Amino acid sequence: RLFRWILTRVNKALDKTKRQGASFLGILDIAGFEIFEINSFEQLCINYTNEKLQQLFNHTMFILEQEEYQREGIEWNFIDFGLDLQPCIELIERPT
Amino acid sequence: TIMGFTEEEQTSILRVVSSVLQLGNIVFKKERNTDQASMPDNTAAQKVCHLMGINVTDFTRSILTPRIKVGRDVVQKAQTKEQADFAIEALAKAKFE
Amino acid sequence: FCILHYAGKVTYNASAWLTKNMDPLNDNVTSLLNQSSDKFVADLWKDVD
Amino acid sequence: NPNFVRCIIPNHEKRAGKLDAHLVLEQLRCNGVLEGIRICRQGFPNRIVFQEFRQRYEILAANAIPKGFMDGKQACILMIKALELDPNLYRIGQSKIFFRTGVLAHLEEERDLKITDVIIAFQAQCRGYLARKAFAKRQQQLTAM
Amino acid sequence: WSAKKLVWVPSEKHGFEAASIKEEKGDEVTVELQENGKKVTLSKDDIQKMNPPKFSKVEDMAELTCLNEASVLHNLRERYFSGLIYTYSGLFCVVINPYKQLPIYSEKIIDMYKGKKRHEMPPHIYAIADTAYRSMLQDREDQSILCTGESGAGKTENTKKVIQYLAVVASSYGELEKQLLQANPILEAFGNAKTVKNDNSSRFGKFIRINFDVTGYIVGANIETYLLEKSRAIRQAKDERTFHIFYYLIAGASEQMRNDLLLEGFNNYTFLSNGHVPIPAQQDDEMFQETLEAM
Amino acid sequence: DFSEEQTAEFKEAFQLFDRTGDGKILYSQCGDVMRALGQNPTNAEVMKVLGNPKSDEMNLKTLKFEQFLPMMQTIAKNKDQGCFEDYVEGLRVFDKEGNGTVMGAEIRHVLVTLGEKMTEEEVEQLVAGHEDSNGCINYEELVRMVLSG
Ligand SMILES: Nc1ncnc2c1ncn2[C@@H]1O[C@H](COP(=O)(O)OP(=O)(O)O)[C@@H](O)[C@H]1O
Ligand SMILES: [Mg+2]
Repeated sequence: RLFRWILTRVNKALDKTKRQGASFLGILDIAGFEIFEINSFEQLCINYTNEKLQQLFNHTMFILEQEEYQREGIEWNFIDFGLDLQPCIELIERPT
Repeated sequence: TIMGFTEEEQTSILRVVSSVLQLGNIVFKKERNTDQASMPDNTAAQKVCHLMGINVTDFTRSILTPRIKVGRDVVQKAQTKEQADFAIEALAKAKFE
Repeated sequence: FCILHYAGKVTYNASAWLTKNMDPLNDNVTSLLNQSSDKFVADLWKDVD
Repeated sequence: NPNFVRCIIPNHEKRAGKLDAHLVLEQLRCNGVLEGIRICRQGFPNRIVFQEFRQRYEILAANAIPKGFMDGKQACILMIKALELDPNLYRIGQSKIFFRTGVLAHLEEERDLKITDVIIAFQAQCRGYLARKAFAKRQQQLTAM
Repeated sequence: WSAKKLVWVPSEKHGFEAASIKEEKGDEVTVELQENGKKVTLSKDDIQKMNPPKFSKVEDMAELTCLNEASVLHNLRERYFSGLIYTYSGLFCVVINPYKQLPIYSEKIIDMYKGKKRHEMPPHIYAIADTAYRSMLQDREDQSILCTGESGAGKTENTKKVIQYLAVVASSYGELEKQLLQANPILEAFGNAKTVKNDNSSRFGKFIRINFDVTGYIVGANIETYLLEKSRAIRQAKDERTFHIFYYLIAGASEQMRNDLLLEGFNNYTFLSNGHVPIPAQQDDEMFQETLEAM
Repeated sequence: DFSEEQTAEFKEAFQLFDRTGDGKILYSQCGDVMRALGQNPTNAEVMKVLGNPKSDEMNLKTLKFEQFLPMMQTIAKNKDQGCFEDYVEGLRVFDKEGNGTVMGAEIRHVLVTLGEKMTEEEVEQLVAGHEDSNGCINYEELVRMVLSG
């Protein structure tokens, strides 16, 4: 709760005028991934997030670039990439 | 002239009426895959954009598919033929009035 | 909507009357024309609206 | 339009210098940067709309077509003729342009080489104007004297 | 020639090492390492050929001919040996942990990177940062920077460099930029920890989006964190030193507050029990004095 | 050569530059004054005319009227005569605004960065000659006034 209050305080410190619509650009820094002997659930979630974003990068790059290649479809043929780990990360939770 | 109008204002009025009459020359077509419109020929687009002297590429992207200031996020939504037309006559009526 | 007017019965028709009534507009193009090259074409939209 | 910058760790000793190859080898193998190398070798990494390409790169054309207010795609075809490239270097799309790496840098090199003569010619014109003004000043000073 | 007689084959001192092409019998060849003159047999076609030895320190690995790896490793280690840390691949960049200090963040270089083409100067993270703004302005909107790596290494310095560079570019006299910059020390010193892999840590996922205008200048910002490791506090073990806040506010304050408070020594604390002397970072005057001035 | 009125103008200019003795003619002097006399291009003329890169002494460089004339008529054939189209196109490419909001700063940058270079003296005579307001010209009036010699 003290950390929450201090982060809200620094927010209000940076709470200058909030205009809307002009432009923006985002920057993200995730926590790292480590393999240590004794781990709780939170570090497992962090590692799952890292694997999730790596899969996001791979799928984004390959699948999306190839789908625009078909979308214009001037002169192109299907190419093989593979490297998909979505079934591995799906095992986290699905009550179905 | 008798009312006290310089000739340049009359030329500007003629420019406005020329723009509103030339505005309807825009022709759109389907994208063959989705509801997105297609704009293959910008002849009339270039003429009219130069008539108001604004950036056509920004104008073209906005008119063909505008970005909505919905407040949630920044999103541009695909439109249809009827939406583009409705915008065309809305602009025409606003200009004339 | 056939009703008896001043002179006689008249014939009406619904053709998206609400659409004509609201008369939507695009803010993006309206904001674009807020700043234009020619003075008069700006005057068509220089007023706050 | 995301952009990525990766990082690698060279050792477990937590010191500086004298790294070990196989650790970073495994790191790059799992990261799959080699797949990005394959796609950059094969795939086309540049997409440009027709109009901005038409306006931005016109000095090298050296043939200013005056048929304004029409023929955007025809202007693109004329620029392709002005580029005299082999069929593999270009693949015109419905609304974008497909190229391969290296053509863009060549374009900026050509245009930066081209603009030099124009700017130095304008500079020489300004020098001539200043020379004429100075000569007129000296002449009027002499006649006043 | 026609084989270079030094094609890379897998080794143990390095991942791959050269091989001398000689008499071959059914792909079985007893190649010798020209660097060692040790004839070793080989049957598998594990040839990793090289480009001719004239492309020293290739700016981008696209002029090559064979898509091998040992030559790639050779280029990477050549760049590493000379401090050229910002090598990049096709459409993205890769770095290695320097563990050293270089004066590459000079303001003159910042000015020299101001608005140039990608192929004009040697690659550097400031060049990407500056290219980002022009990329945002040339198209409609929505630029983004994403970075990702094993554990925490550089997961923070590059973001700091980006923030500093954008603050330098941010202009129209810099008090708001100074506040935005000093915000990171506050959260960092209030959030850093000590870990076996790195005594510099980050107990959360940090995200930020700058807010621009038509000119592209800062108007405001907002930061949202994600799941600080709450359990770190009570548990304690080797290198499991909880947080710098306690370790440097145990004594980093006036004696008057010591009398007012109920602070204890490194042994009297029932909760705290370890030797915190492996702290070669600073002398903890900064942590409270500079934090107070920043606040 | 044309009729003798150009020779008379050359003689009166010869009287006009009488510093350090009227008799001896300096290539630095004649080039500049003849640029004032309707010869805009002078960059390549330092090497094309002299045929010698020896530009050491500004005091005694041997140029005489007798050989100064035929060289001038050979140069008078108008080796190159540019026209305003390329100039205005290059300025518009150089123009980052299209109307003339703030031109002085980048004009100074390009002039101090250009190969032939301009010292700041040219910078203060820039503000004169109708170029007083901050970008009052959209690169057509300045073209007309510079093309007046
Ligand atoms: N780009 C860099 N330049 C210089 N030093 C760095 C860089 N990245 C990391 N370091 C050093 O490595 C340590 C860890 O930093 P970093 O990886 O950014 O944070 P974290 O370890 O929490 O991810 C820091 O103490 C810093 O001195
Ligand atoms: Mg970190």
